[PDB]
Amino acid sequence: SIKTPEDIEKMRVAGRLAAEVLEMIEPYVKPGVSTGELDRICNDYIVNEQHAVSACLGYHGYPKSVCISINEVVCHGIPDDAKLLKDGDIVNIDVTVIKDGFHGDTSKMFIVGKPTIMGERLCRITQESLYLALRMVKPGINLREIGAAIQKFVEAEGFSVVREYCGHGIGRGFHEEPQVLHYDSRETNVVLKPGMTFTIEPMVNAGKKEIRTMKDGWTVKTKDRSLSAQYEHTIVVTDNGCEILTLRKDDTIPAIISHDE
Ligand SMILES: [Mn+2]
Ligand SMILES: [Mn+2]
Ligand code: NA
Repeated sequence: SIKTPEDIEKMRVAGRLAAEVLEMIEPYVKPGVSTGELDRICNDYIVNEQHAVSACLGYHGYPKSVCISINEVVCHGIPDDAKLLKDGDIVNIDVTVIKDGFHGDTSKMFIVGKPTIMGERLCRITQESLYLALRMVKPGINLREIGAAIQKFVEAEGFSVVREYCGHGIGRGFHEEPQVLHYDSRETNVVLKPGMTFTIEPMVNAGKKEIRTMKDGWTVKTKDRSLSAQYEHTIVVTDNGCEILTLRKDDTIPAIISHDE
């Protein structure tokens, strides 16, 4: 799927909105706030201000507008009014918006209250793994290299990479081809071409890689109950690199990454 100059522009709009939801919610992510209220804030904003729609809601029956995962929760945490954030917590807020027919998908970690050493480190190393992978993207390279480089980096830090979930192609469809694994796999055989749009979203655990799913059909936790973090960005392969469509002001990497010169 090679997006056209116009479709790419739409992806920029959808990606920007997704990223802006994360920038907007930051001030609300504090101790004592419930994940349920954070969700309502994000939804009212997406609908009433961005004039877009959450792609998560209803997707395979997902009940909320955004996914919020805390500490040992790996992904797909469901916003709840009874779940309050507290100091030391590391929280992922996963956002997916649909606008003008195109999707914008992204997520980041938030450290609540006073940070713990492992909390700050895990999140930091996880973002560094995403950035390292991003700096690699450019026409010609094979997706298998990006996944191999992520796993290599993360494991040398003494952490592990989650296997059950992966990045994905994205466009008029929420999840399109190809699959973007965050570890080395002999199945990956894709040569990036300019115009391609997909996501990179590594999930990293402080302990072992195994993840156990809960009895609600969604919530995934680490088997050993160790902390797990994830960061996600949607990108578009440019002629000499890539462009991050969901870049935020707090990101410390440039929107456009060039390689030719
Ligand atoms: Mn995604
Ligand atoms: Mn996502
Ligand atoms: Na987590």
